[PDB]
Amino acid sequence: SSPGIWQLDCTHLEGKVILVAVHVASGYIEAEVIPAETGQETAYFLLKLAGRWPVKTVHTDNGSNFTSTTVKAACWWAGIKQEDGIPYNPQSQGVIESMNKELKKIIGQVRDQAEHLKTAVQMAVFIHNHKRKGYSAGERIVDIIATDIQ
Amino acid sequence: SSPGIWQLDCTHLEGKVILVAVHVASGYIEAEVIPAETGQETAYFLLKLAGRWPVKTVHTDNGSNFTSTTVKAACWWAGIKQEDGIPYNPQSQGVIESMNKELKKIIGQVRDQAEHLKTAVQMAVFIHNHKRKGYSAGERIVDIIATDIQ
Ligand SMILES: O=C(O)CC[C@@H]1COc2c(ccc(/C=C3\c4ccccc4C[C@@H]3O)c2C(=O)O)O1
Ligand SMILES: O=C(O)CC[C@@H]1COc2c(ccc(/C=C3\c4ccccc4C[C@@H]3O)c2C(=O)O)O1
Repeated sequence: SSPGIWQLDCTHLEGKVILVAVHVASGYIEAEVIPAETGQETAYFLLKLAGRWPVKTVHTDNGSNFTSTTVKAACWWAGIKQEDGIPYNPQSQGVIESMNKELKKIIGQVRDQAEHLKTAVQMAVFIHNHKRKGYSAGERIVDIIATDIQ
Repeated sequence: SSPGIWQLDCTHLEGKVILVAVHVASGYIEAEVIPAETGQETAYFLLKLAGRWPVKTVHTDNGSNFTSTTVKAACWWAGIKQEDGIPYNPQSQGVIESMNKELKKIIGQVRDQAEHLKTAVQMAVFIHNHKRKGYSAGERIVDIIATDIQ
């Protein structure tokens, strides 16, 4: 349902993979650094996400993760409708690509404050979700989900 | 504030450390498997948590994490009031110990479905946060925070 729809997004930095889930209706994200995007990594990430937020539907980031039996197993396990990420709405791509740009910008802005990329990525998550644009993504996801629960 | 209060909790399984943050007012948790509880691990965990939920106050799980300059640095970074976890209210201990028991029980119930402990721990997180007792911890945290935002 709109409150339960998430989009996977994979971006690259420093020869490494940043896996992002975006809560579509709010722009709230969770993200992780992984060595490579595998079915297993994506599956584990989805499990973590769905344990933390009511994930009804995941638009996978690519066909490999859509196809991956490990990813399907995690979606099955976590009660997630695994969908493709075909941007039937073309604005989806631009929104995602812009977020990736923004996230990389923030990572660069914090990069020196931490030895490791994964720390910088979580700093970026924090900054992204708290950023007032004046509600934050964090406030929006909670509000959206709360309204839905009620 | 009651919606922003979290409690760190560290428990052990299979020669490994499960670090748990409990949202006190709701019972919602996030958790991770780490090799050992270090200041660095705790700091990184807190950063992740605070990027994801509005963490105003963290009651640390022990004095080492309370003392840790790395943990203080993360709390500073993430805007978290780092507090002790002294159970001035004695019911806190029993609540925490019971949750640890429950979490271990769930981990045991899923342990065979996954090769790795960390997967089983995230399964347990999922099960704990979705469990209806009939609202779930997941529903409660969102509601609490939503009410507060309003
Ligand atoms: O073992 C794992 O899971 C990863 C452990 C990570 C390792 O990276 C780090 C870590 C813990 C700390 C740091 C350093 C800082 C840090 C960490 C969190 C919040 C603010 C700050 C400010 C300060 O710079 C780093 C790092 O320097 O990147 O814990
Ligand atoms: O490397 C990292 O950061 C994450 C690594 C994780 C850890 O191991 C795993 C993994 C990915 C998958 C699994 C297996 C399963 C799994 C995982 C999630 C949800 C349901 C299931 C059902 C199925 O059993 C395991 C595992 O067997 O535990 O990737």
